[PDB]
Amino acid sequence: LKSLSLIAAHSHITGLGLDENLQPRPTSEGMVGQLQARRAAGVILKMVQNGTIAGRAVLVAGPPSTGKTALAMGVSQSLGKDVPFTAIAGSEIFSLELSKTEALTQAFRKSIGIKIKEETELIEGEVVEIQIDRSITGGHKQGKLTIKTTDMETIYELGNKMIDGLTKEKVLAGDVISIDKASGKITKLGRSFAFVQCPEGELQKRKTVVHTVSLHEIDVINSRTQGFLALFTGDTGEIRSEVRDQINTKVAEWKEEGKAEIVPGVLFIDEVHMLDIECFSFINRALEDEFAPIVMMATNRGVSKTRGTNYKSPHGLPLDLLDRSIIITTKSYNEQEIKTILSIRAQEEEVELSSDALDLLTKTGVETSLRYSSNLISVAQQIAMKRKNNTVEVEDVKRAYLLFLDSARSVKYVQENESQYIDDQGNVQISIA
Amino acid sequence: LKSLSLIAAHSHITGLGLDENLQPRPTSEGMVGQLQARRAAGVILKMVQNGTIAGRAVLVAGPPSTGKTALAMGVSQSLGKDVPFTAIAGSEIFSLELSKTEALTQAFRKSIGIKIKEETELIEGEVVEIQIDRSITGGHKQGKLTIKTTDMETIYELGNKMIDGLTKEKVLAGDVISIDKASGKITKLGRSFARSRDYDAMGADTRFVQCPEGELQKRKTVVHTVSLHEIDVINSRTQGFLALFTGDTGEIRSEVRDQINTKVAEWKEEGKAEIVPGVLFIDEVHMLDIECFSFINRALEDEFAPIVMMATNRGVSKTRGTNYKSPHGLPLDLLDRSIIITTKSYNEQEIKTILSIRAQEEEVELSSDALDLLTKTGVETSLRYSSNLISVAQQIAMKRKNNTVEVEDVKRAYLLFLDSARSVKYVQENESQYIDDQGNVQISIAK
Amino acid sequence: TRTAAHTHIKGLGLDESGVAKRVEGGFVGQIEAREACGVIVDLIKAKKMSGRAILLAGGPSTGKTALALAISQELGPKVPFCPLVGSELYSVEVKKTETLMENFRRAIGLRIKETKEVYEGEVTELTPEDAENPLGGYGKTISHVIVGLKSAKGTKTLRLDPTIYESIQREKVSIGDVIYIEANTGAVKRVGRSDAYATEFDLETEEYVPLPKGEVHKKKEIVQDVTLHDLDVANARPQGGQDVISMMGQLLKPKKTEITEKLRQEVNKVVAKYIDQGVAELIPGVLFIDEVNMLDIEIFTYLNKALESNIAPVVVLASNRGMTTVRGTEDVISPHGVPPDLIDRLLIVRTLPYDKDEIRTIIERRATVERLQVESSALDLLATMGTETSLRYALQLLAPCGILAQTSNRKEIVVNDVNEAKLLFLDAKRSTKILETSANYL
Amino acid sequence: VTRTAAHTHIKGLGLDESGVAKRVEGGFVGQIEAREACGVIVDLIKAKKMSGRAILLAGGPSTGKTALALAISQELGPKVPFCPLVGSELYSVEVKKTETLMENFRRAIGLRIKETKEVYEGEVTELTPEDAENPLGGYGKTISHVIVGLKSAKGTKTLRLDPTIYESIQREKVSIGDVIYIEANTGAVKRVGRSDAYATEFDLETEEYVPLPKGEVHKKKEIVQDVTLHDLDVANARPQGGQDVISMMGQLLKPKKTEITEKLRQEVNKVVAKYIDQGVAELIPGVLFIDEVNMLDIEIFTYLNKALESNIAPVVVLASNRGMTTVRGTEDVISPHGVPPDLIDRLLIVRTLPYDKDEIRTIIERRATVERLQVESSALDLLATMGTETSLRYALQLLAPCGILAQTSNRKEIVVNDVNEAKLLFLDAKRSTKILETSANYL
Amino acid sequence: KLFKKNNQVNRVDLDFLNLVFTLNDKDLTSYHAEEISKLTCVKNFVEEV
Amino acid sequence: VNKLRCDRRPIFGKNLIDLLTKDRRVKYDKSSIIDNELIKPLQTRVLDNRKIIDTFAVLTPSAVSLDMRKLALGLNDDSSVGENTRLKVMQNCFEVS
Ligand SMILES: Nc1ncnc2c1ncn2[C@@H]1O[C@H](COP(=O)(O)OP(=O)(O)O)[C@@H](O)[C@H]1O
Ligand SMILES: Nc1ncnc2c1ncn2[C@@H]1O[C@H](COP(=O)(O)OP(=O)(O)O)[C@@H](O)[C@H]1O
Ligand SMILES: Nc1ncnc2c1ncn2[C@@H]1O[C@H](COP(=O)(O)OP(=O)(O)O)[C@@H](O)[C@H]1O
Ligand SMILES: Nc1ncnc2c1ncn2[C@@H]1O[C@H](COP(=O)(O)OP(=O)(O)O)[C@@H](O)[C@H]1O
Ligand SMILES: [Mg+2]
Ligand SMILES: [Mg+2]
Ligand SMILES: [Mg+2]
Ligand SMILES: [Mg+2]
Repeated sequence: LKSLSLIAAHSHITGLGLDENLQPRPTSEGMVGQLQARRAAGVILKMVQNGTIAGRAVLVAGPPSTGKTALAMGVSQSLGKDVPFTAIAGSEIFSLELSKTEALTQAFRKSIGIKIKEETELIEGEVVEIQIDRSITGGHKQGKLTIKTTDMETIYELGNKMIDGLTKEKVLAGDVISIDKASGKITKLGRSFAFVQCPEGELQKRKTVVHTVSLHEIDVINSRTQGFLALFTGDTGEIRSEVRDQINTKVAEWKEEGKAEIVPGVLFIDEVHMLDIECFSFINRALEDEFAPIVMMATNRGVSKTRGTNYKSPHGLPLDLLDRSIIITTKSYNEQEIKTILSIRAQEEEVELSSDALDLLTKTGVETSLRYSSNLISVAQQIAMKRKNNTVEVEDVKRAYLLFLDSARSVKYVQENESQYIDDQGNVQISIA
Repeated sequence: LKSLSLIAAHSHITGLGLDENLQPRPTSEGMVGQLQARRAAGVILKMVQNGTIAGRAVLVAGPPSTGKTALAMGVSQSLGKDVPFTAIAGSEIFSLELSKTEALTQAFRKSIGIKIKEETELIEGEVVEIQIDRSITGGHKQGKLTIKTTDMETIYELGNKMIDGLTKEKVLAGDVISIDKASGKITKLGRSFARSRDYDAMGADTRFVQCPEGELQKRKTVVHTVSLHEIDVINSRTQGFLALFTGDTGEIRSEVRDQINTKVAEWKEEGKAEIVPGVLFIDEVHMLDIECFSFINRALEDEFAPIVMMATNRGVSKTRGTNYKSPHGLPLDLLDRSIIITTKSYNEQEIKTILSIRAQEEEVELSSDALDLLTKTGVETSLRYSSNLISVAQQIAMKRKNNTVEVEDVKRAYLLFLDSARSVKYVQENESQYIDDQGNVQISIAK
Repeated sequence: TRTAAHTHIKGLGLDESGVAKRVEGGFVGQIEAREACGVIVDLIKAKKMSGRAILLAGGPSTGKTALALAISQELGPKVPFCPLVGSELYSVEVKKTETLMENFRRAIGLRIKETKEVYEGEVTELTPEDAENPLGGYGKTISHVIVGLKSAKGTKTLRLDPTIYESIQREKVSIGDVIYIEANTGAVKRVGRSDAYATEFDLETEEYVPLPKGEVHKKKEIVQDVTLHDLDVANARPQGGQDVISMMGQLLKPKKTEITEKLRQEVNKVVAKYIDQGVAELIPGVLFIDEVNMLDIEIFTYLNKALESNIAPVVVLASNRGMTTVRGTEDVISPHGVPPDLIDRLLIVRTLPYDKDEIRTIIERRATVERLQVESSALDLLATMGTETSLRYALQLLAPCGILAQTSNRKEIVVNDVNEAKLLFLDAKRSTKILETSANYL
Repeated sequence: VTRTAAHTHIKGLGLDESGVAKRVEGGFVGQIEAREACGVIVDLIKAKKMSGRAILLAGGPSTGKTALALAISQELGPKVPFCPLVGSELYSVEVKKTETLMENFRRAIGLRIKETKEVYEGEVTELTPEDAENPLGGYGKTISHVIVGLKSAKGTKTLRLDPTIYESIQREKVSIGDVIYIEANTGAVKRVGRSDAYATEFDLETEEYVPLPKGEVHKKKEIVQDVTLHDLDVANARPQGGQDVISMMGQLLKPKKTEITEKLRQEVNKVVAKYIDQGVAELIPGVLFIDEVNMLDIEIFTYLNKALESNIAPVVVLASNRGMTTVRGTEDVISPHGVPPDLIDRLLIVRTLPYDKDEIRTIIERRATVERLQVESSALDLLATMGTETSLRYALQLLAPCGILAQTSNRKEIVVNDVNEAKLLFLDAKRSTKILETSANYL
Repeated sequence: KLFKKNNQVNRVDLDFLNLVFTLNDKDLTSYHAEEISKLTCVKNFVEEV
Repeated sequence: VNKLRCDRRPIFGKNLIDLLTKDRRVKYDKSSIIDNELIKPLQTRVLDNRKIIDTFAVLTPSAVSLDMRKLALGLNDDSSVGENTRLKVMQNCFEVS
């Protein structure tokens, strides 16, 4: 809530949309079709919410336009809060100043999270009067405060830290403040009549405090003194394995202690069809690690030459990954399913579509691609408002189609437009004669 | 004259050989020939002096030793001082510490320069005496100090804040100090000459300068010739001058470049600072990487784009960074937004005139027939070879001690030092003697 | 008054949501192209759609960069505009991914408007308002502080609660010196002494400010604009003057590291906290990347990943390429060098060359911008040679033509002057021809 | 005692006053042409008028390129600066090679500077500031300028001393009665130690008890020290150091090397021109010698194409030992000695020559004299032969084992048996590859 | 100690010779240097001579 | 003394101190904003993250070399740096917080 979410291709989807028996509905919670894909996503969701097992990774593949990252975003938002989810681009790991392997280790460690619980006490009430006893030279200030609520009205002496805090900020006796004795923080809630705060109930309460923390930040702050600034800036790396396994043992004994509970998150890695065999071997090893969070791995390339090896590795991946990784495959969408997805998008972005206009938009999306339809349904809004009506007509979308080209038709055009452009050598005819 | 007088490759050319109507005399200014090239170079120089338009590039085409570098440096000399001229090489830009785009950014920045003027109002005067009632009344009694100059002298009141200011930079009078009228900051320059005999040895602080002449406070404007790149550096770092001298620029981000451009525009519209047209020259640009080509193509359209000079002797050859070839070894995109000047080899008359002027620059007296045979060598060999031949013949002559360089002197100089053709022939006929490329060479002499 | 083959473009040359005029804003031809451009500009002004990309394709001399400058001009200085090239992505200091991310966050900008009442002027008088404390005490008890303030054409006396004494202690101003006061938050600020007091002391270091213009009390508006990238840098870079980290910032080489994503999400959260309150407001920017062909496949994949973000502004791509091998994989040959995955995710516009009449208009408009005039004969011959040689060769010959006309003292150009201008300088085709006809390695 | 490493047998070219090289002189036998050309190059460099010239030496190995380079370096003299350089040495890791080679170019030329300073000595008794009897209304009379009467046995003077020199005095923690040494200009403070008068005060003391050095208080000395240009370059770019905390921090800031801008170089050039007009300094030229140039990157060749164009470029002599070789950093650029023609257009080619049997005999006997080792005629003939058919280098390497085999046999002369045993125990490249041809597993 | 042999006999200070100007900009305005250079007052010692 | 004056006086800086202090200076006035509270500087971040930094700092460098810290900067009883340089750096480090 209260967070920015602009119009995006993954904003419309909200949750997986599948029953308690994990049979998805044909159109529910943002997705249309891909029933087997959605039920597999629910399978992964129950895997991650169980949390008993670790070291699980999956392959989602197929041609483009199959909603792979759509399903990834759906399962991520189904995870929602109370669980960390990390999405990392495959090409992002390539760094020249940061070691690839330990950066990958900290990428895994970011997914793993630790929740620590503690109970703190606090006093809340309406301030009554402000009185202090200090000296101009000798200091030794002795402040006193009268606090009140709906039932209790009492006076307390104000210690040196509290009087310093009360002086450091402009305070009014009509203000309502909350103080935690252990930490000494001052929480100025509101003000009395000059003015929103109206305290009630017990004067002093005790409440629990929970910190959602990932193992990665423990590791970086405990690696060295400058770990704090490295975390807040990103200029870290090459963390020694000694602190690594020491913190691993510490969190293991804390988990068996019951003081704090671990939450093994989900890691998302993308377009790994372009990557290194170093990465493949290291993740092959790391999947067997005891502290291995569930890893989501996505790809789009079929058989191709894996970078770092001469041979064309099948599926763009080495066989060792395929030995330990389970595959999830997604099919295409029918014309009716594409129309339903377009209707869902239109409802999300609130543009009126004519029935014939929407039908021809669907047929031309099936003809060319659905990304083309996604951008056409956006430009149709401005085409329709330039004629001063939110409804999008057939002429709006046809004007958009004749205005913007598709990839295939532009390819054919440059086939008839070869001479006007340089070749791979660089030969062009800028002239006309 | 302020630079080294050591004879460079072209120590005989000083400026441009054109007239007011841009017509080159056949032999003038120290460079001979290249009449069309001279006229084109003068056109470019006149346009630089105009400075009304920018974002243009110019290239010179010709074989080695044709005068491309000679023409470029003659144009630079005719440009004169106080006009920012930057000369860089296509090889040095490959920096292991700086990005090539960032290095090219500084290369463009240094070419353009800015003149900034500033006015100062300071009070200059030798102090006569200081009397402060620090004990009778104490607490900054507003004492009176008398200040003298060679033409006038007045007494100045001292305020409480002035009492505190004079408490620092303590002066016991008998000393020439100056205080800024605006900021009230006092600078202790040096004592009077009467203090020279106080002690035999003094430290590096005590100095004895003359009393300031004229009125007490004076107005003076100071103009600075400061280009954009150094301002970028000094704004990037708390102390940017050390980075300027050492070169540790730290890859200045482009975020401050827009701010400095806006400040430059503000000073221009206010009249505080004015820009000066600049010239950028790169030699042997034929070797270059395609990222640099793309960045040059982009930056040529910016408003802050000085004229860029290229030199290249390569024919249609491959460009570095790509497998395919191109004219001049340069992409056609650069050739699209550029003007190309053609230069040719000198004839025997031009060659002998060049030899004579080079000998005059070397202060080497020659003979007529010696000059003829040297010209024959220069036409058979390259032009740069006969100059070295006559250079060595000068010392062989002074070994012989018979004034002018002799015919047999040049003959023996040529005999002792192999030409490129003779060297190649000797290498080919003795490829066994030399270590071949494959790594095989005959070491034994007896068969 | 200087330019570099530009500044003759005046926006897009459109009309009120209609068809653009044939020759408007320094434009000729490409009416459909610049109408689509105006559609793009309207989409940007909508500030609703996120992560939308577009690429324009064509040959050389097609004026793609001129069109991009047209978008930049039509946007206005208020809307941020960040030009970019694929060459600078390859950075020695830091990875290309982080440079792309920073150039991405540079386009977006944040605006904040601030309101505050101001009391200012010369302090005419200072006096406390003594009263009786509720609890009996022999000591004094002040209930208010009355300050007499004098500004231009107006004076004011204001009561202040005696808590203002701490502020006046923090300021150390007594009388004859101009101060600064704000209504609600209180506190005092000292600007300088009254200008009329300069004659009291012959020599002093204190510049005496004049009486503030206008009334004593004022209410002015504060408007500030900052890009989210600048806020990221400020929240990341350390600042200090004495602490050890302060000169650890110094005595070293300050390098830009990869900013942690937690800092970015936290600054997004605080931007949300200040935009729902109304203090802040977000306007999307645009990243203009030309010659995108030079970028590697890694950059293309990261763009594919990042175009779906919800702080993703519109990004415009410029390239003159077509069926060309993609950098990174020789086998993969894709249109405009960009892999088709991005192309499906963006829109594409085709650009066409210019006709003889359009080249004539370009030449004449450039001459007018240059403030140099061309007669009919030279204009016609220059148009013909530009049609046969190239656009840029005709475009860039105006300065040599002008200087040569100036040498002959004629204000305008003539036939033999432009003939000489052609003679001195050769174009790419002539250069290539003399290259093959020369055996001297030239 | 006497150490020899393939050199010290040559004492320069040693040419005649007419420039003709005699047959045998200074470790050189024959080789008239190269020695005469080298003497001509010496005449070039001693002219002190020309700059930017360069020359390359060519030929097969073992012909004495290193010998000739060392000969010209020796005959130039230690006063004349020389900068040896190897091709592999150029490739650095902190800064690009252009800065390194400009650094070497500046290092080539030198400049001697005339300077005069003042000398002071004596023991210390007084630690008092200026009394300043007149208060003047501004001084609570006291100053960080300690007046010390410099008690030398031959003279005494009270000096108003800077806070820095008195701070250095406090650094030495001087007391009453100890010799001190101070400078008029720099104020450098060094103490030889406490005086011998206080020696009897302490039965033991870490501070050394020293007598007062003989001499007047104020003494004046002049120096004409020669300092190369690039030491001043690095000193100007980076301050060398100082005893103060501020200088400690300043030199703690940036001790690593980076590029050198030309503006400081030109300002230094102008002030040196002012000095030579004053006569304070006189410039001397420089020589730069580069080893094994065939490996240089094409970028280095392109930059050196314009490096000689600069007026500050001194004479640079070059050596290469390749034939038809492609230039390193290139693909199809093949040329003699692996160097692009654009560079060699301005260069001068000189070629070394092989030698006849008598020359091998002469060099072998010269070497035997160099290591003061006496050999018989038959062993000399065998060494000369096997050197002719195998190499000079192999014979030179096995010269010492022959003497060792003689010594372990209690013989002071090398015999036929000695060289035969050395050949039994050592094999040259030819039989090395002969053995390695018939290898079970690359024997 | 083996390195601190007397070098003052053959060392140049180079600081009194105003060749360390890179540290001079720390505490020097340009116009102050310009005016203090032109006040190189000769003949004041020569008149005493 | 005459030659000392003739040599010491011609000491001129590279560009200036007024130039750097005027280019560094900005004509913009204060124009205070909420950015002071918005930034929450790094030192304040360390101050406000006290709870986490004290609850998640457990390990120790099980081995350390005593007195090597003094020699890391070179300050000790016997060193090439000045006698009271070490005293001054120790004192200012005592005041530096
Ligand atoms: N079932 C679905 N529901 C909603 N949107 C979908 C669905 N399937 C696909 N999409 C759309 O298709 C796009 C898929 O893009 P992505 O998953 O990133 O890669 P690919 O195009 O290769 O599948 C998403 O942006 C999403 O909006
Ligand atoms: N105008 C000229 N007058 C005299 N000598 C010239 C002239 N132009 C070139 N030279 C000769 O050419 C040589 C330098 O050639 P250069 O111009 O550097 O080759 P490139 O054209 O490859 O840069 C010098 O030795 C110089 O004597
Ligand atoms: N509509 C137009 N009217 C006039 N000139 C134009 C127009 N469009 C482009 N130009 C010209 O094109 C030039 C910019 O071309 P550019 O975009 O850099 O080349 P390309 O499009 O081949 O990359 C400008 O200098 C401008 O003069
Ligand atoms: N003409 C010569 N006279 C005397 N010694 C020679 C001669 N030629 C070579 N040498 C010997 O060769 C040795 C150096 O060989 P070097 O020059 O390094 O081989 P390269 O020819 O491969 O450079 C010297 O010790 C020297 O004694
Ligand atoms: Mg996907
Ligand atoms: Mg050249
Ligand atoms: Mg363009
Ligand atoms: Mg050798």
